[PDB]
Amino acid sequence: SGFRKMAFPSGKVEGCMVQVTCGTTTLNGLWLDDVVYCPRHVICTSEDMLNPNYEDLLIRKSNHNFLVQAGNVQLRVIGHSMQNCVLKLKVDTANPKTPKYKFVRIQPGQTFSVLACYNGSPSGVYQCAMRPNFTIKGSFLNGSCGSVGFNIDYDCVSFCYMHHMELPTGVHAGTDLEGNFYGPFVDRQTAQAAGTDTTITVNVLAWLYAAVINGDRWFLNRFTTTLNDFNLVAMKYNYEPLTQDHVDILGPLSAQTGIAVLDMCASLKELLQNGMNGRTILGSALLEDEFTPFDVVRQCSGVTF
Amino acid sequence: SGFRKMAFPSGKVEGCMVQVTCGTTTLNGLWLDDVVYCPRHVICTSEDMLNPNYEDLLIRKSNHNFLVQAGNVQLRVIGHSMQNCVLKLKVDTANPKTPKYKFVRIQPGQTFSVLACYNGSPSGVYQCAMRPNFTIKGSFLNGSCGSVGFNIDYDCVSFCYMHHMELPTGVHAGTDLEGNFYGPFVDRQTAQAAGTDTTITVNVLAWLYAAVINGDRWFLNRFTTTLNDFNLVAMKYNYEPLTQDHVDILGPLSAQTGIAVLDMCASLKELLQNGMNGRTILGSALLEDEFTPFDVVRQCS
Ligand SMILES: O=C(Cn1ccnc1)NC[C@@]1(C(=O)Nc2cncc3ccccc23)CCOc2ccc(Cl)cc21
Ligand SMILES: O=C(Cn1ccnc1)NC[C@@]1(C(=O)Nc2cncc3ccccc23)CCOc2ccc(Cl)cc21
Repeated sequence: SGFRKMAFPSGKVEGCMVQVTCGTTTLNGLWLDDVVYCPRHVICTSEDMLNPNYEDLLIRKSNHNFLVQAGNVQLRVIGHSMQNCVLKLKVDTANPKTPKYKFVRIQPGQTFSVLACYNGSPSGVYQCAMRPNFTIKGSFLNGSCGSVGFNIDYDCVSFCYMHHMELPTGVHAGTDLEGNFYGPFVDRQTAQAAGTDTTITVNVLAWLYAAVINGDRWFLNRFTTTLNDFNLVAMKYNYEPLTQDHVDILGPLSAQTGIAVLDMCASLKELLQNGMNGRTILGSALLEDEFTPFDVVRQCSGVTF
Repeated sequence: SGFRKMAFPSGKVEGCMVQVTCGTTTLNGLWLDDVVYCPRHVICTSEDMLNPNYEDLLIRKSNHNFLVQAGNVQLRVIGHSMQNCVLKLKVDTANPKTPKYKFVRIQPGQTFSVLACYNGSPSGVYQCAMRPNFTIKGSFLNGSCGSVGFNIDYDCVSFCYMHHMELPTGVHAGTDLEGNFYGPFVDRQTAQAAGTDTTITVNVLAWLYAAVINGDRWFLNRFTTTLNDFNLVAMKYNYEPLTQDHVDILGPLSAQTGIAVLDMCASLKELLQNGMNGRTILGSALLEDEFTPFDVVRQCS
């Protein structure tokens, strides 16, 4: 029993974290095989950040300008190239701790674990979700750039996020490992604002299923709803639309608990229109949307890595 | 900016997780140097869970009855001894991945990371607090026994908890790494109940300071309170008494934010009386008590 916000074990990623220094800026890099990946803004000064020409800044750099440190060992940079907003530093040594890995771009609503690092050293691991407005509500201080987001499938690490910046509201923006930003963000010191966020409906439903698996049934009701009536109500509360794909993905949880997805949707509709009325679900007074249906099945069935 | 429930990176502990089998029971063990630590109840059968005589059961066991598996390698058990409720299996190989470590017994309100494991394999990492009733609100299924709780100080792992059982309310009980249970629990299936739990007041105050550091000030008020008046109000909401030790520990956060501890105590009294009125504090509609003052300083600065 119990339901916690749980991250993947971070060991496979910790063995890849390195420190990247360029001039006065120090941030984190991901060392996989003979390449260190890091945010390209490591080459910027405070003036350069205002309006940077990264191709122009990078051409002026030499390999010896990038100081890469893996633990207490300095790695030798033998090449450098840029792929979108990520800098790739070719090093003379393949990381012996390189796990089986893939670079995957995730969709909003998908969750992943973040290994927050400072000076190439892992300091914490937390689970979060790619918000529908493409930001992540992370916990990051200055020096955390280059910290990565990942998932684990069997013994394979799928790297899905690299931290680049903090927006004025305290939310975070970053790229996939190919340097493509999530959301309409750019890596420049300029006015940028996160769009109005919405609730990840499929994830709230999955978390309501987790609550039922744990014995919390007070919110269940006798009613069902159509997918269109649920979406009409959901749109009014800034909830993401629920698609037939989401209904299908919730199939196993629906079969395990005996509560049809549209039956759970009618519970969610009442929760939105009436509130919790002083009650809680899994120790929360708010509807939690950072557990996907896969996270719920994985936690409630004990899948290992 | 931002405030998350954050666990320590689990890598140093993952390299210590092994699978321990004794008869038909399989659970997790912690392999440090040449010793595998695990709950002693791994030696129990169906007839031995109500009133086990562990000394009697262990004397009947031989080293070859304990099957220890580290990845796809079977370790050879060369000795066995019991220390309180933990079984120590001496093995013929020192764990090459043994980090710098210590065994530390924690106090209620203290937080730690849990690496939940099944069959010696890590499945997830989450953050916990030792509740004032000495239980932990974990997420554990059958087979998670032997999963450990820890903190990291620089490169040193402090092991503070080993999972032993789930109580009828779904909360969890276990021991330190010396086998001493936290709370009045025993490793028997005899009727056991967690005492009425209370809110870790010092941790709620620390989290209110984290909210102020992050720009959330709506709950602040112009009032202060005496320590005794705060405690008289706090007990009525099943909050733990706040001691002078707790006030002292909150000193650095008080200095950083400019809000005296008793001033923050009056904000907490107001929140308990009014509720949140549709507002949240750090994305939460409830007062969070699983961040210590040390966690807040570490995460924020
Ligand atoms: O690492 C540097 C260098 N640097 C040296 C001292 N100050 C900054 N700069 C990255 C920066 C950013 O936002 N990153 C940070 C990440 N996470 C949390 C943060 C908390 C506090 C302050 C910065 C944070 C600074 C602000 O301007 C921008 C704008 C765009 C981009 Cl892509 C990046 C940044
Ligand atoms: O593995 C054995 C079952 N066994 C058979 C044969 N020999 C032993 N026992 C562990 C047990 C316990 O509580 N563990 C579990 C831990 N975490 C989550 C759980 C979720 C579901 C079910 C069990 C859980 C079972 C219940 O009775 C007790 C009583 C005391 C103790 Cl210390 C241990 C246990």
